Amino acid sequence: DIYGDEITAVVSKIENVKGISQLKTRHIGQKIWAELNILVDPDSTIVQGETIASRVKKALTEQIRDIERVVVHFEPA
Amino acid sequence: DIYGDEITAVVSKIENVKGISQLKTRHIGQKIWAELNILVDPDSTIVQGETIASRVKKALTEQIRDIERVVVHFEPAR
Repeated sequence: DIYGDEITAVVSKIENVKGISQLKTRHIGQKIWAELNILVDPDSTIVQGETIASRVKKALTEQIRDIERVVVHFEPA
Repeated sequence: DIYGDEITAVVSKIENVKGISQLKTRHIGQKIWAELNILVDPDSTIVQGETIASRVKKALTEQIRDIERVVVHFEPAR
C-alpha cells in the first residue's frame, strides 16, 4: 500500500513482492537503518528470491534519502 | 540495531504475541522511543488484543530502562 510509510510505499510497487512480513527501522535524526523481510511466491527458487531482494534493495536505496543501511531477507508467502 | 534485537527478544516470550510486524526505534539523546505493531490471533476480540498490547508495552518499559516511550499497536496474523 502507497499510503503507509515510505519504505512500504516503495516496495508495494514491486510486482513480484507479495508482502512484507517484518519491517524494522532505526532512526538517529534523519538517518535510517532498515531491515525487511519480504514475502515472495514460495515456489520461487532461492536465486529468484535473491533477485527480488536485490531489486527491492536497489529501489529503496535510490528512492529513499538518508539510508545508511538496508538488508532484505526473503521468505515464503 | 542493539535495541531491535533486545526488543524482539522480550516480546518473543510474551504469551499470545504471534509475531512482530513493525519495529521503529528513534534515538533521543541516549534514550529510545519505540513503536511496534504486534501480531495476534485474528479471531480474538479487540479488547483481548489491547490486553496483549499493554502486556508488551509494560514488559518493554521495565526490562529495557533505556526506552523512555513505547507505543504498541496490534493487528491480525494468519
